Amino acid sequence: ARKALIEKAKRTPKFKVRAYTRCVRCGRARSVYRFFGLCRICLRELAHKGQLPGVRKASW
Amino acid sequence: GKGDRRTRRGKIWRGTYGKYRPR
Amino acid sequence: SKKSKPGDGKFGRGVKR
Amino acid sequence: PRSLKKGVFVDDHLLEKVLELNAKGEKRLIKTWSRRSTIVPEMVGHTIAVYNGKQHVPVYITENMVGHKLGEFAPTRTYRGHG
Amino acid sequence: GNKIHPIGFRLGITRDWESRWYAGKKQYRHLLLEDQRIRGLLEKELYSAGLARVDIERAADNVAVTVHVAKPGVVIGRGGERIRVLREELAKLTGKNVALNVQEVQNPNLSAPLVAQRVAEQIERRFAVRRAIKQAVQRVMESGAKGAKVIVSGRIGGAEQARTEWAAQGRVPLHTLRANIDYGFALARTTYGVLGVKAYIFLGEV
RNA sequence: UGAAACUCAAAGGAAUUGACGGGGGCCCGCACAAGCGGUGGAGCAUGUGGUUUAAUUCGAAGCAACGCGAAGAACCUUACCAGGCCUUGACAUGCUAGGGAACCCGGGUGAAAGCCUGGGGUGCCCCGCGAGGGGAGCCCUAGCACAGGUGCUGCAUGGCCGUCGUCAGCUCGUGCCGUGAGGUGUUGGGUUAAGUCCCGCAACGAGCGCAACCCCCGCCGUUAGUUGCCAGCGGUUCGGCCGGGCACUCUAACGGGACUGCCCGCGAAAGCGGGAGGAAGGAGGGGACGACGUCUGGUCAGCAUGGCCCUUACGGCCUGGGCGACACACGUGCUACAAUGCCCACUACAAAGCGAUGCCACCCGGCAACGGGGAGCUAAUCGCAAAAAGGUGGGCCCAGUUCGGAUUGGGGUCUGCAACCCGACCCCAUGAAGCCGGAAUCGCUAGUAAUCGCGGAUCAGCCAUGCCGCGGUGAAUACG
Ligand SMILES: [Mg+2]
Ligand SMILES: [Mg+2]
Ligand SMILES: [Mg+2]
Ligand SMILES: [Mg+2]
Ligand SMILES: [Mg+2]
Ligand SMILES: [Mg+2]
Ligand SMILES: [Mg+2]
Ligand SMILES: [Mg+2]
Ligand SMILES: [Mg+2]
Ligand SMILES: [Mg+2]
Ligand SMILES: [Mg+2]
Ligand SMILES: [Mg+2]
Ligand SMILES: [Mg+2]
Ligand SMILES: [Mg+2]
Ligand SMILES: [Mg+2]
Ligand SMILES: [Mg+2]
Ligand SMILES: [Mg+2]
Ligand SMILES: [Mg+2]
Ligand SMILES: [Mg+2]
Ligand SMILES: [Mg+2]
Ligand SMILES: [Mg+2]
Ligand SMILES: [Mg+2]
Ligand SMILES: [Mg+2]
Ligand SMILES: [Mg+2]
Ligand SMILES: [Mg+2]
Ligand SMILES: [Mg+2]
Ligand SMILES: [Mg+2]
Ligand SMILES: [Mg+2]
Ligand SMILES: [Mg+2]
Ligand SMILES: [Mg+2]
Ligand SMILES: [Mg+2]
Ligand SMILES: [Mg+2]
Ligand SMILES: [Mg+2]
Ligand SMILES: [Mg+2]
Ligand SMILES: [Mg+2]
Ligand SMILES: [Mg+2]
Ligand SMILES: [Mg+2]
Ligand SMILES: [Mg+2]
Ligand SMILES: [Mg+2]
Ligand SMILES: [Mg+2]
Ligand SMILES: [Mg+2]
Ligand SMILES: [Mg+2]
Ligand SMILES: [Mg+2]
Ligand SMILES: [Mg+2]
Ligand SMILES: [Mg+2]
Ligand SMILES: [Mg+2]
Ligand SMILES: [Mg+2]
Ligand SMILES: [Mg+2]
Ligand SMILES: [Mg+2]
Ligand SMILES: [Mg+2]
Ligand SMILES: [Mg+2]
Ligand SMILES: [Zn+2]
Repeated sequence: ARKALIEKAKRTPKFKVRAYTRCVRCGRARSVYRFFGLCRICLRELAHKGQLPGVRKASW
Repeated sequence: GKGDRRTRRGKIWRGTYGKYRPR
Repeated sequence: SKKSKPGDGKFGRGVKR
Repeated sequence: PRSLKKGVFVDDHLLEKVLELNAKGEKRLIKTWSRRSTIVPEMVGHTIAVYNGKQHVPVYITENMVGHKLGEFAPTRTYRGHG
Repeated sequence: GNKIHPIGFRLGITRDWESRWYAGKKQYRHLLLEDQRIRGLLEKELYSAGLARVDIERAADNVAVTVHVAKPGVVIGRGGERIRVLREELAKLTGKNVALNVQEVQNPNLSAPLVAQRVAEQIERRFAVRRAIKQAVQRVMESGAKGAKVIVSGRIGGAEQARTEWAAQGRVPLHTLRANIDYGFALARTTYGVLGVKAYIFLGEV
């Protein structure tokens, strides 16, 4: 139960309550940020890569 | 005490309003 | 004899579905 | 509980299955999957087979089962205690 | 497993992003997809050129992708015609006016992402892993670098027991932020699983 | 004096590197000691073991699993169960044959999915006063190549993480010692937070670590002066509101500043004790940063991936159920047992963030949740927003209470297709246990512990008492 659910998230559904975020990179259904469209893992992968505009390891 | 929805203290805790903590 | 844990009594296979 | 400003909820597809019976002289044993439907005063005297996730439990309705959903009368877990 | 990404660690210091733009909350993400999808195509199609860094600039309703290829002869093709069929292929994904430069490579033996791919292919082509690492690190230091470290991990030689192999020369101070460490990763598929190849080039400090 | 049967692949010597000692010496860490708050008892929230179940999907396992993956399970999620359904398939590439489409609005059945359906009408280059027939975005019917699998193996793997441990350590090159494993350097005296640094030396250097460069905070400067500020005059419906101004406060970018630099005292030196200047003193406080390695540590369920396995089904769609079960046991928490408190009215003082089917000023209906109207803000401007502990005033009078707020009855509100299983909130009623917790056991050395409130991610709503942050008030103690 993976690819069929990557597709089924994109579909527009019988009711709008059935709409959930999925990671656009890996397809994770959990811990997804709406700002990026990324899960917390992918987020951290592309971040350290520099491929994430103006994102930067905070520290204070 | 904060478990008491029926007072101003309980409402601040659950962060709501009503008769007992109006806004 | 099918999917995932717990086992259904055949090597590798489990009870689900 | 549902806003009484909004409509007392029945799935519509189950309520029509009823009114027809009322009309052409009820009653067949009516089965459904709408646990979420409210017991409506039309329904009294019928028996409704409500799915519990596994089977359709026969439920005979009476004047005093009216406030409730049909799911209140077909429980979903079988227990019978430890021991 | 412990150590932090050497590049992620120096953004704002020794290293620049690979996408430069601002976008409001209402569509930062949409851009981000295009970007990832962009490099998807190019790292897919232009692997054979030896790709090293896709720099994606944005202003508004247009884009400027800059590809950093080792042999730009493969990028531009027979008379501005390859680079064209792709600058056209990019519009079919971008939609916007996809402006595509090709930038020369300084010294390929000083591109950590390149070294990695050269080693990964050698281990993909059944060469001695330990040897290939000592050779790669030689070629870097000769190209006038101040240090180099290459790390192979996986079923080396097909050994059932997975192993870590590495080799390091010069100096590599991953705790020093003024150090300029080009880092790169390559993946190497084989008949018996996958191996990761990490290449560290120390280019001097600031 | 002194065998044999039988049996084993070793039995042994010295020495090396480790690990270990209820061996030694020298050190360090909230390690104990010194203290302050708590856990273990109660009721409840959540995680787990166990049991139960059609299913209660699967993983994490002493420290380093147990409010952990889960930074949002009513449907969705969902990976599980029951049932009803599809079979080149929800999705990718490519090949055929037919319709010849494309796409957008319906209808019958059915819980839906699905099955059966009813319409209209497409370029594209074309021989076109012609009947027209080809070809082509892309749909559909059959038919192949193929897709699909959160099925197994973390003991085949990559990646990333935990952890010993921010501990002071791990090594290399050449030389020298040894038949050799190895040793030397890295040991030794002194010093440091530190293999920090000094002196000594068959060693002399070098690398990974420590420190340093990065970030927040503390003093000062430059640059700026609106949406922020208001020192001193002018108006003023008495609000920096208007004239005006950028001094100040702030905001946010670039610099300065602390160096054991100076004085004394010890000393071979490194440093160490003390003093002065100074906002800050011995690394000023806090963060980011994690050595060679260990644990066949974790994760095939984020992803990647070798191999094994499924093929009208271990795939895919649906409705419903379950993940929320409950004789029980454990963990992490929330709220308390009261007077240094509880309650009502009035009145002060933050910081960091969020916000154009969003934040919602303000007006009205409502005891209220909320509802209707309704300005402003793409936001240093408008809004969330009242901060709460505090301060002032009154009330309670030591009672299972005006302490505590579980449990149950009734009546509503909102989100949402829908709140039976299984949501939050509001009001009337109810008003349990609990009188400070057995053996045991946890945290913290200063703006800390304790106490007080506020924000955000996720998110329709929410079971958040969780988590990541923010500032208010602000101790006790350290002999050793
Ligand atoms: Mg949802
Ligand atoms: Mg999500
Ligand atoms: Mg089981
Ligand atoms: Mg094979
Ligand atoms: Mg011996
Ligand atoms: Mg103690
Ligand atoms: Mg407890
Ligand atoms: Mg308890
Ligand atoms: Mg269990
Ligand atoms: Mg479990
Ligand atoms: Mg598993
Ligand atoms: Mg939750
Ligand atoms: Mg479900
Ligand atoms: Mg392992
Ligand atoms: Mg691993
Ligand atoms: Mg396991
Ligand atoms: Mg050691
Ligand atoms: Mg040597
Ligand atoms: Mg010799
Ligand atoms: Mg040696
Ligand atoms: Mg020495
Ligand atoms: Mg040592
Ligand atoms: Mg040593
Ligand atoms: Mg040694
Ligand atoms: Mg020695
Ligand atoms: Mg230290
Ligand atoms: Mg000025
Ligand atoms: Mg450091
Ligand atoms: Mg294991
Ligand atoms: Mg996998
Ligand atoms: Mg696999
Ligand atoms: Mg399925
Ligand atoms: Mg379902
Ligand atoms: Mg759970
Ligand atoms: Mg207990
Ligand atoms: Mg809790
Ligand atoms: Mg709020
Ligand atoms: Mg009582
Ligand atoms: Mg009693
Ligand atoms: Mg009472
Ligand atoms: Mg009370
Ligand atoms: Mg009720
Ligand atoms: Mg519910
Ligand atoms: Mg008492
Ligand atoms: Mg106590
Ligand atoms: Mg206790
Ligand atoms: Mg300490
Ligand atoms: Mg309190
Ligand atoms: Mg909160
Ligand atoms: Mg929320
Ligand atoms: Mg609940
Ligand atoms: Zn992801």
